[PDB]
Amino acid sequence: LASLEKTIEKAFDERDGINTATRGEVREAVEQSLILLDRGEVRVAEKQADGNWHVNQWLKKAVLLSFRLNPMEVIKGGPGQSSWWDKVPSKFDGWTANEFEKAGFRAVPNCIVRHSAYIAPNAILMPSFVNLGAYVDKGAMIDTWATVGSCAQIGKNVHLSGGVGIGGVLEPMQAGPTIIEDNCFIGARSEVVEGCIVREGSVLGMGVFIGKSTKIVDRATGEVFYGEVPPYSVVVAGTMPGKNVPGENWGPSLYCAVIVKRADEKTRSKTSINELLRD
Amino acid sequence: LASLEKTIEKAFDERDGINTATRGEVREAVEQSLILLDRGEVRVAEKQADGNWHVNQWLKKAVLLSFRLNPMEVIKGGPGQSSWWDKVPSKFDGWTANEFEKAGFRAVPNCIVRHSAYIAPNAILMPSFVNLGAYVDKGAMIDTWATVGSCAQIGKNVHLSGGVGIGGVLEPMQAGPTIIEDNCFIGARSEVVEGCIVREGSVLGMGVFIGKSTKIVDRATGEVFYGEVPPYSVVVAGTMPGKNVPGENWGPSLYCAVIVKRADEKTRSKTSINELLRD
Amino acid sequence: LASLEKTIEKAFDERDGINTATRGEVREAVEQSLILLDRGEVRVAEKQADGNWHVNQWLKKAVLLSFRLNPMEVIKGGPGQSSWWDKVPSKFDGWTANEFEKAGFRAVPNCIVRHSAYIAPNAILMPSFVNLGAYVDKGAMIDTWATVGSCAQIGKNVHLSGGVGIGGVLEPMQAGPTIIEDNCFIGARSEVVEGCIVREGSVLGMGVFIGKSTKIVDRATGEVFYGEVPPYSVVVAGTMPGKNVPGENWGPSLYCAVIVKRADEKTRSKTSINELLRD
Repeated sequence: LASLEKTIEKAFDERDGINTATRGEVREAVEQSLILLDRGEVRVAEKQADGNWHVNQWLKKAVLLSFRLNPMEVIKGGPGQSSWWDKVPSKFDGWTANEFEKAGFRAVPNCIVRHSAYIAPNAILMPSFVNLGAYVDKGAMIDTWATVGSCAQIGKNVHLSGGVGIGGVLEPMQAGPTIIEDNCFIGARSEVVEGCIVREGSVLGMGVFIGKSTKIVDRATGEVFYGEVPPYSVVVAGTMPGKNVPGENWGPSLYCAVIVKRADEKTRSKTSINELLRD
Repeated sequence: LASLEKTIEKAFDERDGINTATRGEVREAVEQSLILLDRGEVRVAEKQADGNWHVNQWLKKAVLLSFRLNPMEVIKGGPGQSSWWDKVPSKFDGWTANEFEKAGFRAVPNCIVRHSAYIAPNAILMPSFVNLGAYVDKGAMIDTWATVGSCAQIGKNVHLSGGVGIGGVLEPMQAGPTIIEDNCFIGARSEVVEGCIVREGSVLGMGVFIGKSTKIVDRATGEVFYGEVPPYSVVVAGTMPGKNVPGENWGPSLYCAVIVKRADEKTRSKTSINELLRD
Repeated sequence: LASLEKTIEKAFDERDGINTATRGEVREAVEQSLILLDRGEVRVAEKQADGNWHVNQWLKKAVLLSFRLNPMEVIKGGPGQSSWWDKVPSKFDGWTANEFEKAGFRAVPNCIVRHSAYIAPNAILMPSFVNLGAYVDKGAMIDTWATVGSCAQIGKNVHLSGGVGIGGVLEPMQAGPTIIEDNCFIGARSEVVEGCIVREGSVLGMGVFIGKSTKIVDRATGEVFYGEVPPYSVVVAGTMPGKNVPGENWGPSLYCAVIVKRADEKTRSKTSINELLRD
């Protein structure tokens, strides 16, 4: 909403005089904004026709203001009646059956979700962590000890396997968040970080580690590129040869991600994940 | 027990009329069955003389019925008196010192174990997750942020190192669970999934990722195979060369597991893990 | 303090008659010692001029005595009012705002820290695990599902990325703990274990797995070594070629860590992590 956006933009440029004691329109707009984020009714980044993802910067600014509005406090519920110390509440703070019923996702103990992360109906949260401003769309599977970092956009039917980490991107304002598009399968122990994008229907194997510094290599040609996995890619862990050692015909090889197949919606629908990864 | 098995088989074929309101013999048999699973008095898969693992399908059917019998509910105990939302209780629900004394394992906060997973005496659960129907045998070490997936069979004295994930296998009925046999050491960040089997006394290094699609390669010959690590194997992360790039003598290499040594009970008893992995 | 050290040394050699019922000077000295560890006023290992790390063995002995002094007990606070079963209390046991205020670190639910681990001001604990006797120095970032193992020494401004595990070293007495020196960046999914040392200002990429058995390889020469990353190293995941298969010119390659750059304080200050890892 246009009024909220206006209040947040002005407030953020005046943020040095926003603090735990602030009330009025600024506290209300920031509060409302994070509520809208929590319900997925607005999102940090959205895909345009043009097929690219655009940042809604005012939403990152709302999140940043909430740090100023909200105090560090003792947060009960640790082992032996002990406590934590932080300034971000659980998404599930005060939730009863009414709220869980309405949201329609599964939240397995002891998963952690911070307020302002949207979890869509039919998502399954195994013990895992979903950070501020994230958007986890319908039917997503967030497996054990996975992580959905700040502002991260996780598509419909995405499977984040055990120990998969999707890196957070809050600051800078302009910086696009990490994006896993609709219907990707991401194998166990993989990491995608730093505003990298995995396009729709891709299949990553285990131990695929993509950040802004990772060579993503075309199997056919050796073409090296960064930051983006094309649609319907099959990507596995591998290496590229390095310089040979003085006077010898061999050297160490270095990690890269390897695109082993550039497939198809049709093919993805006709071919199992394991078939894709095997032959 | 034979009566329980009979009640469960009939109930499972009639499962569409089993729900949270079901009581009588069906609720009792399912309940008893999961209790027997929780105590390790029965198990999802067992090793036969013949040396292979056989699925007790009725036990998978009991677990699947329990989803129908048990409601989604608000589960207290999250941060700031917040709650979770799921239909599987903690193994430790209502446990006092009597139950922990009898079971004889160590449960470090904030590990999570779902009811129907057997944890044997002298096991150590660091913060970790053990899923339904798992069987964790005597003296097993389940290190921090490890995962023991549904129905997984973990042998005596097995060491699952930090961040090691053992994949769950519930459906299909016939599908064998992931099996780590007696006295295996599994190095940090490794994953074994999808009904793959690591045979007795094997030593896996760090980042060894075995699923049904992973090439497990014999170091001596290049022989490629799938799904099973032989007894007393020493297995490390590696690669195999791919196709060379157009007109060149080189190409990218792809991840595989590499069997670097096919050893011995004697040798495993005489040789340290690090010695095995080093030379 | 010299008196404490004396009481602990004598007690440890008499440890077979120390138990949950022990009181007097032995209970008090062990208690005080772990309190000093918890506050970082003493540490398990310290860097000498001479530039090497020396073990304070009496502190490892205090920790080991505390196992004898402290009983297994039911520890409340699990899901659905369920409990854990262990003999080590949370660092945060009984902590109010006074204690968190004084310590000055951030403790995000649901991180776990055992009593006797020092967390310095301005550290940030995401959901993670810090074990006994660890020393986490000022401004350290402990990301989600990271692990700081027993006695581990983590330097000032160190960034342990998602899923990074730093291995614990309690016994043997003489064994030096795992050490990450000041200003290291450790990329996601990496593991450093077993008393290995990463020297000051080093940058490890994702999936760098260093233990006592891991070949750490010099990119320029192929020089293979173990246990120590030199200062201002840039280290990435890679491989070294193995024996070729019978009669062929090729074979499988095996995992190693690769030092790709031996840099500089100046260079580290002038060059971003991603620049260092990229070119």
